[PDB]
Amino acid sequence: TDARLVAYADCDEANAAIGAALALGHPDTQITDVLRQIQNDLFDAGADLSTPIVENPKHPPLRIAQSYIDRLEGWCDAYNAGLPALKSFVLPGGSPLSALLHVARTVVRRAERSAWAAVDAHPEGVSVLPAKYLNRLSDLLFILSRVANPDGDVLWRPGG
Amino acid sequence: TDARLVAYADCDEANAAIGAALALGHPDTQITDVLRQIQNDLFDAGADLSTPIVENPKHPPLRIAQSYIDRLEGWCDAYNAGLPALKSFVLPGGSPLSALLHVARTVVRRAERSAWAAVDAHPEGVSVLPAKYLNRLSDLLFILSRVANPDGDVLWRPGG
Amino acid sequence: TDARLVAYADCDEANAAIGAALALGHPDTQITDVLRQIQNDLFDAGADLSTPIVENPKHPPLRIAQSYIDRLEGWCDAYNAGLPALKSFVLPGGSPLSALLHVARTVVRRAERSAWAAVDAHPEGVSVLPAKYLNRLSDLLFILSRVANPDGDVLWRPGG
Repeated sequence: TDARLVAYADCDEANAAIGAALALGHPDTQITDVLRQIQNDLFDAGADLSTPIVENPKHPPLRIAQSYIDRLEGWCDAYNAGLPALKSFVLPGGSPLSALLHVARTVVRRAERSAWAAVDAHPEGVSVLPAKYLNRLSDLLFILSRVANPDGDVLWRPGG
Repeated sequence: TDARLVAYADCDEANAAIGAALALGHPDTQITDVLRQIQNDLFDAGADLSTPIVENPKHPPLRIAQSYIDRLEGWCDAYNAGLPALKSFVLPGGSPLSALLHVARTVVRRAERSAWAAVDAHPEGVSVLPAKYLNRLSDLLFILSRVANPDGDVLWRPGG
Repeated sequence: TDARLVAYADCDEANAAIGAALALGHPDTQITDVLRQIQNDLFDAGADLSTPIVENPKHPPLRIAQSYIDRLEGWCDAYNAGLPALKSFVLPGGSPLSALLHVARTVVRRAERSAWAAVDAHPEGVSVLPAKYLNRLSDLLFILSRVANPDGDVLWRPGG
C-alpha cells in the first residue's frame, strides 16, 4: 500500500534475483565480488526507501550516498571498456549467468520505477538516491550480462 | 510512470524469463526455435508499445501484426494436438524446463495486463495487438510446459 | 484490471516461483512435501481470491480456511526451532535452493499486497484469509531458506 513499502519490497525482489544469479550462474571471483557488493548496497537502498527522512537524525543514517552511484558508474565504464560494439539489439539470454543477470536487470528496472514513485508521493520525505542507484544498476547488469556471454549476445533480427 | 513505459518494461521482463527457460531448461531443437522466435517477437511487442501511433509514418513501422498472433494460435493447436486430457488442474512445475516455462507464463500474463492498461490510457495512440499477442503467448507457454513434462503434470488435489 | 484478477495472477506467479525452487533446487523429501502442499494451498488461495463471496453458496466453497494458516504457523515454529540466532541481517541467496526460496519469498510478498488490495476494493466480497495465508507463507519461506543454507546465510555488513 504505502509507496515506501512497495519500493522497499521491489528492492528486496531485485536483491533476490541477484542472489539467484550468484547461486545458479556460477560467476567467477571478480564478478562474484561485484555482485555481492551490490547485494549489500540493495539492502541499504531498501532501508533508505523504507525510512522517512527526518531533520537532524540522532541515529547513524543508513542511506544510499552519491559515492554508491559513482562506484557503479566506474564499474560500468571499466567493464564496458573491453567489449565490442553492438551489431543489433540484444535479446535477454545466452549463458546461464547472462540469462540470470538479464532477469535481475529487468527486476531492478521495476524497482527503479517504484523508488521514483516513492519520491513522487513524498518529495520531502524520500531521497532520490535510491532511485538513481537502481537506474545505474540496470545499466551495469546489462554490461555484466554481455561480459558473461563470451561467445556473443543473443541478437534481434528484423522481421524481414 | 508512463503506461507505455510500464508495458514496455514488463515485456522485457517476460522476455528475460523466456531467456532463462532457454538457458537453464535445455529445451530440444524444435522448442528452442519456437522460443527464440518468441524472444524476437517480444522485442517487437516492446518497441510497438513504447512507440505512440502516428498518422502516415514515414519510417518503417515495428508493430505486432495479426500474422504474429495467427502464428502463435497455429503453434498452440499444433502442440496441443499430441496431449492427453487433463484429469485435474495443473500446478506450475515439473521438469526444469516446464517449471521455467510456467514462470515465464505468469510473467507474460503480468505483461498482458499492462499492455491492456496502456490501451486504456491511450485508446487512440496504442495498438491492441501487443496485448493480444501476450494473451495468446501465455496459453502457448502453458501448452509447451505440458509438452516439456513427458511423465505428466503436477496436479492439484481437492482438500479432502 | 480487476483487483481480484490481479491478486489471483500474483498468487499464480508466486506458485510458479515455488515450482522453480522444487525443480531447480533439489530439496530433500521433507521439504519437498511441505512445498508441494503449499503449491496446492496457493491454487486454493487463487480460486478464493478470484471468486466473489456469496451468501449461502449451493456449491462446495474453495476457500482458504484458518486451519491453512494455523498449519503454516506450526511449520514456522517447528522449522525455526533448530536454527541459531541471526548475527546480522540476511541477504537473499546462498545455496541454489535457498536462493530460489528467497525469490519465491519476495514474489509471495508481492502477492500478499494485491490480496490486501482486493480486500480494500471489496471489503464485503473478498476474504482476508488468502492475504493472511500469504503473509505467513513469506515468513515460512524465509525460515526454509535458512534451513536450506546448512553452512550459514549470506549476511549484510555495515558500510564501515
